[PDB]
Amino acid sequence: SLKKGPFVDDHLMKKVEAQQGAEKKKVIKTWSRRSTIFPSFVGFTIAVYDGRKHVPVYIQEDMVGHKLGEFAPTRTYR
Amino acid sequence: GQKVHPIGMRVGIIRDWDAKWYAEKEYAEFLHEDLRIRKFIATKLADAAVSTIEIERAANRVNISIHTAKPGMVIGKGGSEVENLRKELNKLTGKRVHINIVEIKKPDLDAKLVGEGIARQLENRVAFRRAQKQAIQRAMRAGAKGIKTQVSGRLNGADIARSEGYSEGTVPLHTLRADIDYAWEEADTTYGKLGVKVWIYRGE
Amino acid sequence: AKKSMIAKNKRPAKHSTQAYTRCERCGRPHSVYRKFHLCRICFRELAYKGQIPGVKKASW
Amino acid sequence: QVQYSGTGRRKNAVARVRLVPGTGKITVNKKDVEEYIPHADLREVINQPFGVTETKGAYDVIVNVNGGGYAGQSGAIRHGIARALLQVDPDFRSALKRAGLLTRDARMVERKKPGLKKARKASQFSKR
Amino acid sequence: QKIRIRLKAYEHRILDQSADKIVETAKRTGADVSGPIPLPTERSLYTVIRATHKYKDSREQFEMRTHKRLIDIVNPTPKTVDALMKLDLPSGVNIEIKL
Amino acid sequence: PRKGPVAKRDVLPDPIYNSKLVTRLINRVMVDGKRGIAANIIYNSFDIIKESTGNDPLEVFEQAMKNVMPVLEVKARRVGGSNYQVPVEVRPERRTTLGLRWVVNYARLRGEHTMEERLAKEIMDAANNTGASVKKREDTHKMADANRAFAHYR
RNA sequence: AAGAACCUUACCAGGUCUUGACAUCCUUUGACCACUCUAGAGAUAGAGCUUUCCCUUCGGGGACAAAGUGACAGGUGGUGCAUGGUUGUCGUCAGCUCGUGUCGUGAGAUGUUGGGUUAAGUCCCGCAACGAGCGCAACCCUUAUUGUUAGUUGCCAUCAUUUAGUUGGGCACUCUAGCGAGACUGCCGGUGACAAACCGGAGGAAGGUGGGGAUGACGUCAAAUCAUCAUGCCCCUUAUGACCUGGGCUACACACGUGCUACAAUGGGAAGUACAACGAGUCGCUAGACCGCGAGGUCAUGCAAAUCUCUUAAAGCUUCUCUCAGUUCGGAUUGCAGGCUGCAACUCGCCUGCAUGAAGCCGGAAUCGCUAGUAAUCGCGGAUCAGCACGCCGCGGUGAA
Ligand SMILES: [Zn+2]
Repeated sequence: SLKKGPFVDDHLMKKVEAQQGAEKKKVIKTWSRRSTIFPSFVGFTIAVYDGRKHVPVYIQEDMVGHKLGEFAPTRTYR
Repeated sequence: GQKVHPIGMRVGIIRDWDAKWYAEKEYAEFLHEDLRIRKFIATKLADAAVSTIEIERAANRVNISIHTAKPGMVIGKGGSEVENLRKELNKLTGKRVHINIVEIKKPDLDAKLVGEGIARQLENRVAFRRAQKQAIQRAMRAGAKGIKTQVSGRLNGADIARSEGYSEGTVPLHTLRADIDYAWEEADTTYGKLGVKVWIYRGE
Repeated sequence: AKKSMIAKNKRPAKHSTQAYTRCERCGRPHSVYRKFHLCRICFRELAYKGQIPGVKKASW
Repeated sequence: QVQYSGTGRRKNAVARVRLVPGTGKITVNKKDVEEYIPHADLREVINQPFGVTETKGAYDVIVNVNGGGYAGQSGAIRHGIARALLQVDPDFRSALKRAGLLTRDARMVERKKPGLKKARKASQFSKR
Repeated sequence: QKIRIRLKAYEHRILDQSADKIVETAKRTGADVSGPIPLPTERSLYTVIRATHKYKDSREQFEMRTHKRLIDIVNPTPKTVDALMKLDLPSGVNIEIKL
Repeated sequence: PRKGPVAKRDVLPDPIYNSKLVTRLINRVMVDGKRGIAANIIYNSFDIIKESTGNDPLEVFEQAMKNVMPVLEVKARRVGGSNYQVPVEVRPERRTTLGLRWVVNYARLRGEHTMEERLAKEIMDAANNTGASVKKREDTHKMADANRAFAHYR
C-alpha cells in the first residue's frame, strides 16, 4: 500500500549489497519483518531470529510476492 | 463508600474556586505551575499553621495570598524571611512574583488547623477520646452550632481496626446553606497509618 | 518499575509513534485527559478540592 | 391592512405565523401545505382551530417555521392559528378551551441516565 | 466603529459588573455606546467513574459553563481610548480590546 | 397494579373517518413507530372495500367487529395447589381488544401478497362471518361453558 | 482498559549494567552541549570545533556534566484478614436518637404504642408524656408560559434586489442571557370523626410531590482495591532492580455472559424529492474547482469562532422494476487490484472496487427489560486517539398495549 516504493530493511540491504557481487552467506541473524521481496533477492538464505531462535530458510523466485516473516511463526500450536 | 465532599457540593454555588483565572490555550502550564506552587509550601505548614492559598492572576504578576493564624511568625524578623520565600519562589516560577499575607482570624472554628493539631497529638501517646472531647469543647465555646469528629486506623496499637468518634451540636449536612469546613489528616505512630475527619457549622 | 517509566516520557522517543500521554502527579498511562494532563481520579480528587478553576458538578 | 401574528412551539420547534383575511390558503416557507410538507392529511389537525372559530374559514396563511421533524413542526401550527384567532376575537376562547387544543404540550424527550442503556431501558441481566 | 471588546469568563456577576464599569467609563468619557450584548454560553462535559478499580455502573459528570460578553462602542474619542486601554481591574475576566 | 385502578390513556379519532375504533386499528398495526405506512394501508384498504361490494366501510368494520368480538373468556387460575380454569366475563374494552387481536392475528398469513386485501377481505368475510376468526370466536364460546363444571364451585 | 503496530505490556529468547534509568551530600566542581563518521538485532565503545563562570569586591557564586567516595537509590516482589484513602449492595428502603415529666427494687421502659392517611417517623384523632435533632420533605440545576433590559456575528414584520437578510433600514418577531412573575389543595361540590385525607368542577401554560436530575442516615457483607496514591511488617537490593531488539498476552478440540446483521414483499432495487439538536476545531475543520466506478489525490479559500468548516441529517415522501422462490432476501468465507497513517501495516490496523455467494424461511426446557414522549425503530456528535468502535457518554426524529 506504499506505491511510492516498496520498503527494505537497510542493514539487510547493506548485507545484500555486500553479498550480491560477492558470494553468499546463509547466516542473517536479525528480524527482517520490515523487508519485502522483489525478484532481485533470489539465492540468499536467511536465519530469521523471531525473538526466540533463528530459522534458516532460502529464497524461491515465487517467494517474491511478500515479506520475510512468514517462515518463522510465533504461535506453535501443538 | 457513599458520602460526598461538601466542598465539592458547594463549589460554584456559595463558595469560589481558588485559582481565579481564565486560561484559553495556556491552561495546563498554569495548572501544573500552580500545583507545584502549592507543593512548595511544606516549609510553612510545618509550624506556621497556614490554611488556604487564594491564587489570583494579574497581567503577568503572580499573585497568591496565604492565610495563617500567626501573622508575626510568617513575616519573620523585619520582612527578611518573606524575602527568602520570594527568592526561593521566583526560581521555581520565573515570572513577576508577589505574595500577600492575609491574616485569617478565629482559628477555633476551622477544620484543617484543629484537625492537624489533634493529628499531631495522636502521635504523642494521648488518649484520643479526651482529645476529641477537648477539641469539640474548645471549638464549641468559641461560638458554633455543631462539630463532628471521627478517627480511623489501627487504634491504641492493637488488633483489627476501628472507625469511630464523638460529636456534639446539631450540625446539618444534607442541606445546602452550610458554609462548613471539611479536612482530612494522616498520622502514624508506628503501626501503619491513622486518619481523622472533622466537621463544623457556622451559620449561613 | 514506575520510576524509570516516569522518566521514559521525560526523554525524547526513538521516533514519533511512542509519545504516549499520562498523568503528571501520578503516572497512570490509562484514562488521562490530554487537556489537563491528569488521570481519571486525580482529576476527580482535585475537582472536589475546589482548586481546579472552572469545573463544577453537572446536573440537568 | 392589519396583520395577525401567531407564535408556535411544540417538540423542539418554533413557528412564526402571519395571518390575513382572504380565501383560505396556506403558505409555509413560501410553499403550500402539499409542497413543503409531504402526503400527510392533517386537515382536521391544522384547521381544527377553524372547527368552531370562524367555521371553517376562510383566511390565508403565511408562516416561517423550522426545527424538529415534520409532524412536530406541523403541531406548532395549531398554536399560531388558535392563538391568532384568540387575538382577533376574544369571544371564541370558551368554545376552544372546552375542547382545549390551545395549551402547549409541555412534554419532550427524556434525559438519559448513565449505567442504563437508554433513558429507562435496563440491560439484559442473567440471574447468575 | 473601530472599537469592540469581549469578556469571556466564568462568574457571570463579575462579568456583568465589570462590563458595567467599562460601559460607565464609555458613556462618561465619550458618546454613542451600544448595550452589553450576551453570547450563547458554550458548555463542555466530562465524565469520570465513581470508583478506582471496578464498579462501572456509577459515574460522575462535570462541566464548564463559560459565559461570554460582547460590547460595541460607536464613534468614540481617543481620550476614552486612553481610559479603556489602561483601566485593567478586575482579574478573572479576559482583558483584551479589539477593532 | 397493587394500590388500585389506573387511568385509561384517552385517544383521538381519525383525520377522515373520525372513529376511535379505526384509530385503535391504526395503533395496533403500526410497527416500530411508523404511522405513515399503517395509515396508507388502512385508507387504501377502505378504498378497496368501497370499490367491490362496500358502501359504508366503517359499518362493515362494525359488522366484522360484531361477529369476531366475544362475550365470554377463559382464565387459567389456581387456588390451592393445582392449575385450573374458569369461564370468565369480559369488559367491553378488552372485548374489542381481543377482537382486534384475533383479527390482526389472522390478518397476517392469508396468503395474498397484497398488504391490505388480506385486511379488506378479512373484515368483509368477518362481516360475512366466514374465515377462521369468527370461528375462533365460536371455538372460544365452545371451550367456554364446557369448563363451567369444574369452575362453578370456585 | 476512555483506545491493546513497536511503545503501552511487568510475560518470555537473546544481547548488555553494578553509587546504577531516576534522589540527596562531601571533593575536583561546574556554565553542561550538539553535529559527522566507523560497527552492531540495536542499546552503545571510538575519532573529528569539542561542554566553557552571567559579580569580582583581589576572596567566589550560580546550568549541569564528569570523576573519587560511601551514605545509598530502586522493586507492578507478599500480606484488602495489619491499614489510611476511595467505592459496590441492602436502598432513596424509612428509619435512628436526645432533653425534661412520669412508671419500675434495678437493667430499663414510656415518647416512637392504638384508629385513619401518605412515597415516607408525612399528617390528623387518641393515650403520662411534652418537645427537639439527624434523616424524609424543602433551600440548588434543567425543562413547560410570560414581562423587563441589551439588539450583533442573531431575526426580517415595512420598503429595492439579486446568488441570497444582501444592501440600506428596523429590533416588530424569533433567538441569545441577567433579573422577574407564575402553581401554594390557592378556591367550588361530594365523601369522611367537622380533623387529616380521597374524587369530581373552575381559572390557568402548568393541580394536586408539573416533568427530570443532583443529594445515598444509623448500620450489614473481616464485600473490592498494597497494581492510581500513601502505608506497618516480610523479602530482593552483581539483581526479584537496570538497558535494548524480536515475539505474545483472540493461540483454540469446546462450553458460558453481553452485543450487531439477517431468515424479506408493512419488503428489495433504480431515479427524483424535505425537516433536527447536542457539540468539535490552527498545525486543525476544509469553501470552491479538477482527476478517478471508487476509497482517496491536487490547486487552494474562511476561521482561534451566534460569522468559517464538520454538516444536503437517516427513517422520510412521489414514481418505475421485482412477483414469493433458498429467490434482485442474506452477505459469512475467499481470490485479485487498490487507496490511508507511520519507518514498514504479511503475526496484528481501517477502508474501496471487482470475482464467489454459505449458514440462515422467527427458533426446546427456560429466561430478560419496560407504566407515556416511555417501549420499538432511525440517524448524528466526542472523550481519547496517528490510525483504530457492534463499546461508552450525549443529543434529536418518528412514536404505540
Ligand atoms: Zn492522576
